[PDB]
Amino acid sequence: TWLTKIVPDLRYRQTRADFRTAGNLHRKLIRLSSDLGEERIANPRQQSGLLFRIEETRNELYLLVQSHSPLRVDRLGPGYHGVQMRNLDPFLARLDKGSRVRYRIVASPTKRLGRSENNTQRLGLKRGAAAEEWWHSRAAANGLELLSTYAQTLDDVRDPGTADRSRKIRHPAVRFDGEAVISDVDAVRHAVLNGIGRGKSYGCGLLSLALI
Amino acid sequence: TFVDIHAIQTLPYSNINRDDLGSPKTVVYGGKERTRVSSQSWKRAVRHEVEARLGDKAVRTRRIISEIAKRLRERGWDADLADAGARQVVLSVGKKSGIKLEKEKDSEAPATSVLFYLPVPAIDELAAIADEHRDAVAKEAAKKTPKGILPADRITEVLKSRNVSVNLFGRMLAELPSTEVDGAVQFAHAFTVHGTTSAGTFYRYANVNLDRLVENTGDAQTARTAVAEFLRAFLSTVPSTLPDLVHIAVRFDRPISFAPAFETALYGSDGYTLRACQELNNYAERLREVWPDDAIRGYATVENKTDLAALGERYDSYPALIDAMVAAA
Amino acid sequence: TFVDIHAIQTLPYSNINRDDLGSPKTVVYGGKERTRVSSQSWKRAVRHEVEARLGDKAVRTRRIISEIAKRLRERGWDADLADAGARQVVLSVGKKSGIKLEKEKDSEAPATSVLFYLPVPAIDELAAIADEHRDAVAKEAAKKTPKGILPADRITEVLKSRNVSVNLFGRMLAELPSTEVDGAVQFAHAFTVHGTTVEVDFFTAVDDIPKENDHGSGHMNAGQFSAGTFYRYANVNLDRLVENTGDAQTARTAVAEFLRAFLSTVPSGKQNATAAMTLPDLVHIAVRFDRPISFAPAFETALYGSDGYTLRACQELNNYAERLREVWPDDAIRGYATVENKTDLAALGERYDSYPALIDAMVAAAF
Repeated sequence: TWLTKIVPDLRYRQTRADFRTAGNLHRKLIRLSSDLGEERIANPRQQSGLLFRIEETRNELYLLVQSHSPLRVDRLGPGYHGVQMRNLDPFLARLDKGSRVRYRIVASPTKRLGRSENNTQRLGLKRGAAAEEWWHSRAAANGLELLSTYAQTLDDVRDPGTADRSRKIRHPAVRFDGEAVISDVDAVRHAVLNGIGRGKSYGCGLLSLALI
Repeated sequence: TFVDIHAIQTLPYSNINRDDLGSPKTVVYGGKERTRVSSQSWKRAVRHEVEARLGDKAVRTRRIISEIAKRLRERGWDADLADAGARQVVLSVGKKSGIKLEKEKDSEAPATSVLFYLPVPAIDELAAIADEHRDAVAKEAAKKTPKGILPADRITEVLKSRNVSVNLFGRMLAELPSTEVDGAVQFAHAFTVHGTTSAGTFYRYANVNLDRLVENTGDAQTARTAVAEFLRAFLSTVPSTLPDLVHIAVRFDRPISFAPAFETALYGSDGYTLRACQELNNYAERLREVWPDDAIRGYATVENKTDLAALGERYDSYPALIDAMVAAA
Repeated sequence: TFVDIHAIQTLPYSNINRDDLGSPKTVVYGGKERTRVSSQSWKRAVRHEVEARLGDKAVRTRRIISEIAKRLRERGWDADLADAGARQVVLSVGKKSGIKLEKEKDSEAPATSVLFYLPVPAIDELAAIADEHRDAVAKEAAKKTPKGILPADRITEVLKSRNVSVNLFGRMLAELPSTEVDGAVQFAHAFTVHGTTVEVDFFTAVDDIPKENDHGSGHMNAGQFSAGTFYRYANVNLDRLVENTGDAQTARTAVAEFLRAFLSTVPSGKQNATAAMTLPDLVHIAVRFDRPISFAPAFETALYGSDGYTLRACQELNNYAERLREVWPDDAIRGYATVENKTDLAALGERYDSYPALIDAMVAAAF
């Protein structure tokens, strides 16, 4: 995998595209990668596949893509290929186990339930914590972290009209931030490259580390 | 007349008090970020411990109307008689219109927009003063817009009822400047001694102005017990392990903090407890030889390796150190 | 004859004196924001400390009528006779119309529209002159619109009574230009030596009576805090101080206690919730015979960090004092104490051992 910083702007002066919706946003994220491979197995985490992090949404969007395919500049983008681009190996200095490395993990804590007049549904809420248990339970014995659970709202997603393109729903995303402790190198490595959680096309999953 | 307390305590990889977005609160000290625990949090844990042992229950709340109504319902009053009663107790106090209230709801009893801090016997006695005028309250409830009928003098004297937590931490009430008591214990924020951007070794400090504390409480034995339990609760409690270094000093001129000793962050890859200990020692020595004063100094340590000279005479344990220092005060 | 005092003091994460909205006062110096402690705040702490030791109690007030009436009620006068008496004492000095008073509607005595600054024995003496004319006061109270009956010369002589805080800090009174005394100590604002951004601090007040469906937070706000290494400076014009005090030994005691209070004290602004009691990490007293001089320009170029700020600021003040001393040569006295024995500060004079020793040798050496 490798890392790049990008900033997408609105096509015209009437916000016809792209920031108007989330489906076009991820559309602008897949368009940049023409060639795409996709290998699946019975319910593991997906590795196809891109990862991105939205920092701020007040200047059309500030975004950071970490992925495997090379990102290519398109219409109404930065004044260069980037903002910035470089390769990165989770092999550098091996990311020594037992050594501390900072991190920034997005998430979407959920628990699934049977709902009346359903057609079972998943629910973003799982008094005294439950999301700590949820993420450190999914967070198998690799780099353990801290759990910064929040208590607010909200994220929406609607369709621009294209077929086979998700419609309108909401989803909460918790922004955990801290200093990962590495207890397993290949497990945290493969877990970062895959992406942590479902809906990798909506921002969740991306993990970035740092040094002491 | 100032009981100063310093303590180095290593808090593990956790999140003591998160920020408004989940992250831990951080300072920018000496150029570097430093996770910190707000003073209001430790003050809350400490008081809850003090009141825990000394079961005074200095309840800090807004919904005083609901509890006054509860005491009146326990003592025979009807739901409407209790509710209207409590509202008479609150509306007959100050500034021409009683204590202001929040945007009332259609069914729930309102809550004062200002916030109160009282012990449980204070609420009980307030409900008692409300019960002595049953007929008056019922007569006022007959109207559409009632007014004050309660003897504001005695209820106002009940709101002035102090407590151990009220004495140490102080109270404020804008609509009742007669009950405002000033705190006697200066509690400082706890920042790490090394830049972290969660575990680490926090440094903590607090001052106890004996003079004002004896002034609020009045007696001197109650004051001595209150400060002793304060110190023990300050070391013992931890928000929702013991400090690796404890230094109590009694100063007769002015309180002093050792925070500047930890301005230049400490680099690691090694341990931080010994470095912080010997560096606090060094700063206490040079500061001691630059601001000469006749003070009392004592300290405890959970490691007998180093000898801290400037910190006084090394007592054996925390309760012994605290006992000898509160005694010497 | 100018006792200059410089001091580098590092205050931790606190908020000494907030602005009109919670934020700490900030300067824009050398292009970067720098939190500051207003001069009046330190002057207030200093005076309260000086007068604390030297128990003169130079009370600044508006309600002098209230205390004159209180002294008269203590000395036997009735409530109405005491109140009318005090109003005569205040109404018998103001030229052409008496001392202006803010529109008074209350059962309490009126508060003068100008702030007085007097010691307690002065108020006592005013009550004495008011007590010597009981009958006259009653005679004025008998009318509907009374006037002045007191001998404005001696009461005017009581209002001119100076004091240690009055001598050092000075007084102003527009309605009585004869009592205006000029200050002798130039106090400067204390700005950081390094650019500091204000960190907003979120905080809540939890309720002790919970209700299901809610965690029960009783209040929320966010107070702006900031930490840093402040630079502080003050000058003492000996000449004018000896003029105000009159004697030279009393003057000597007042300036010595001033310097000690300037180093010792720290304000009381939101310190209860954050103890910021500290001592200056560097203290430099110099006695100059030509003009006072500040070391503020040394700190114009803000200091970048990630390191400490005490050592760099100390040695940089040294460098600036050295070059400045060799560019403006003068026969002055210099001494300094320091809470760090690493560097050797040459240009600051002879390194004394401790703050009170430095203060003693400099106040003595100043004359």
